Amino acid sequence: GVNEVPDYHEDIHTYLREMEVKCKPKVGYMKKQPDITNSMRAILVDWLVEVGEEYKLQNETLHLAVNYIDRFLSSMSVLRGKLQLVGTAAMLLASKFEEIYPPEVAEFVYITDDTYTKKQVLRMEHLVLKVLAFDLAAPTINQFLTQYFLHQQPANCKVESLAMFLGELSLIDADPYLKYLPSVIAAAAFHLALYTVTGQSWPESLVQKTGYTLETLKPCLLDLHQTYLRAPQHAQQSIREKYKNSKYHGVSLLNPPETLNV
Amino acid sequence: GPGSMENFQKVEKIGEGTYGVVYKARNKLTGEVVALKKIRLDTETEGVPSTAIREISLLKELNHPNIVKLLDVIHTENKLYLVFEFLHQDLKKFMDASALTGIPLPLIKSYLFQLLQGLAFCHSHRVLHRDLKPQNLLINTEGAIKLADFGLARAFGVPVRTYTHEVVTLWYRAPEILLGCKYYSTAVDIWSLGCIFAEMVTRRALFPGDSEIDQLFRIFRTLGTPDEVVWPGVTSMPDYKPSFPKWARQDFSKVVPPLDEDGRSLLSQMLHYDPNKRISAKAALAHPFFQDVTKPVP
Ligand SMILES: OCc1cc(Br)ccn1
Ligand SMILES: OCc1cc(Br)ccn1
Ligand SMILES: OCc1cc(Br)ccn1
Ligand SMILES: OCc1cc(Br)ccn1
Ligand SMILES: OCc1cc(Br)ccn1
Ligand SMILES: OCc1cc(Br)ccn1
Ligand SMILES: OCc1cc(Br)ccn1
Repeated sequence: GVNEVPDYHEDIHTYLREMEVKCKPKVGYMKKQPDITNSMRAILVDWLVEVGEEYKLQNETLHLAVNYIDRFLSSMSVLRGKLQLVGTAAMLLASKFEEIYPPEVAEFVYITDDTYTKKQVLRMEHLVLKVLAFDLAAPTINQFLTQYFLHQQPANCKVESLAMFLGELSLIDADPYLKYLPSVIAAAAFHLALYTVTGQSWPESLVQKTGYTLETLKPCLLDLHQTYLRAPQHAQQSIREKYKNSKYHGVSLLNPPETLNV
Repeated sequence: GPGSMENFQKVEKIGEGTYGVVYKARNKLTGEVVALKKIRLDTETEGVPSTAIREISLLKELNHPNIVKLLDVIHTENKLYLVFEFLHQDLKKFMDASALTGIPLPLIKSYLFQLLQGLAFCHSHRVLHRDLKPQNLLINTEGAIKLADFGLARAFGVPVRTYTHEVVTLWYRAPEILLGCKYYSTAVDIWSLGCIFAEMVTRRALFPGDSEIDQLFRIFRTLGTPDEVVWPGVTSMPDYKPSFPKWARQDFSKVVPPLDEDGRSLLSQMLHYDPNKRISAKAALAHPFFQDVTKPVP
C-alpha cells in the first residue's frame, strides 16, 4: 500500500485539515462583489468543467482552479467582463501545478473565443499569483475523497464516481457550499454516494479518522441531497453530461434516493 | 513581499539552474547572506514556468531545518527572484574536494540522519522530491545538511495518481520508474537516499548507468535480478522483459565492503526492490545505525 502511503496518511490528513482552514474563501464574498453574482460564478465553473473534459484535465485541476478563483474573488472586485479572464488564469495555474501535460497558454486564449489576449492571460496569471502569494497547494474536496475511498469494504467504482460527481456539483453553487470545508463536503458526498449505491452509511473507521459523524455532516448532507434531487433541473448541466461517460461509470444516470433516514 | 532588490548586494555567481543563474548576495540592512535564484519571464513565452510555480508553492509550506528555506519571492520588472538561505557548498563538491581519505563515519551518519528527517517532513506534507542527488544537498559550516532544488518536486494525493515518468536523475532513479510502473510513491525518494548513503561511503556513485536499460542492468548485477518472490508484480510491469538476464543477488557485504552490520541493514532496506517493503524515512530514523549519532561540522 506504499501508493497509499501507510506511514504518512495520518500526518497528511491532519495537515490538509489545517490547510483547508487557512486557504478558505470568505463565505459570502459575492454580497461584496458589486457586479458579479453566484449565478455568474456558476456559469464560469460549469464552463471550466467543459474546458477540463475537452482538454482531458484531471478532476484535481478543476478543483484547484475553483479554489484559486474563490480565494481571488475574496479580496478582488471584478467586473463581469473580466470574470472569465480570472477563471482562465486560474485554470492555467492549476494545470501547470497538477498536469503532467498542461495545455499551452495559446490554448487557454483559444477557449475564451479571443475575448482576451495572450498578454491579458499572462498578466492575470501574475495577478492571481500575487494575490494568492503563490499559495497554490490548496486542499480540495477531491484530495479528501480519495482518502475516504480507502475505507470502502470493499472498493466500489460506482461509489467512487458518484462521490466525485456530487462533490463536483457542489463547486457550482457558492450558496450554500462556500459555508462548508472541503473535508465536510467530501464526507457528505461519500456518505450519499455510499448510501445511494449500496445502502450503507459513513463508516465508523472514518469517524475515527475525521472526527465527523452523521450528526456533524447532517446540514451539508441535507443540502447535497437537494442539489442531487434538483440536478436534472439546474441551469448548469456540464457535470451531469461529463458523468454520463463510461470513464465515470455513467453515475449521473443513477437515480438519487428520495430519503436519507438521517 | 518583505524585500526589494535595492537592499541586496551581489557577491558572486554560485551556480546555474534550468531557468537561470544563482548568485550569492548580501542583505545590506540585516547583514544576512542569501542565494538569489533569478528566473526570467521577459524571455518566457508561456508565463511563469511550472517548475517555479511548484518550487515556490511547495517550499513556502516546508519549514524544517533540513529543507533549505525560501525567504522571499520578489517580482521586479519582467523578472522573478527567489531568495533562499545561503549554504556554502553541496554534498558532491565536498565528497570530491574534502573526502579524499574519505568522509568520517560520524559525519556520514549525521548527514544521513538529517536527510531522513528532511524527507520525512516532505512526505508528511504530501511532497515528493524526485531529484535527490548530492548536487541537490547543501551543507553549512555548522554540520547541517539540507534538501534543496525542489524544481522537480510535486504535491501528491493519497493514494497517488500517475505522475510524470522518467523523473529523478538516472543514477538515482528507482527500479519501479525504470520499469515504467503506472504508480510511484514516497519510496522513490528513499531509493535515492540509499544510493546517496552508499556514495558517501565510497565517494563514487553506486549505479552509474549510461541509459535506462544499462541502469537497470547495473542495479540487477548488484542486488540480483528481481523475480515474483522478491518483488510480486515485477514480471507484469510495463517495461519488464522476460529476456532480462537473471543475475544472482551478491552478498550485500560485497556491495559496500567498509559498511558495518547496522549500515548494511539500513542500506539493504533503503534499496529493497519492492516499494512496499522499502523502508520509510520515518521508520529509518529509529534504525540502530543511528544509535550513537551527533552533529559534527564539515
Ligand atoms: O450572466 C452574466 C455574465 C456571466 C459571465 Br460568467 C460572463 C458575462 N456575463
Ligand atoms: O467561451 C464560452 C463562454 C464562457 C463563459 Br464564462 C461565458 C460565455 N461563454
Ligand atoms: O473553492 C473552494 C471551496 C469551494 C466550495 Br463550493 C466550498 C468550499 N471551498
Ligand atoms: O513575500 C511574498 C512571498 C514570499 C514567499 Br517565501 C513566497 C511568495 N510570496
Ligand atoms: O539590483 C538588481 C540585483 C540583482 C541581483 Br542577482 C542581486 C542584487 N541586486
Ligand atoms: O543552486 C540553487 C540554490 C543554491 C543555494 Br546556496 C540555495 C538555494 N538554491
Ligand atoms: O536497449 C537495449 C535493451 C535490452 C533489453 Br533486454 C531491453 C531493452 N533494451
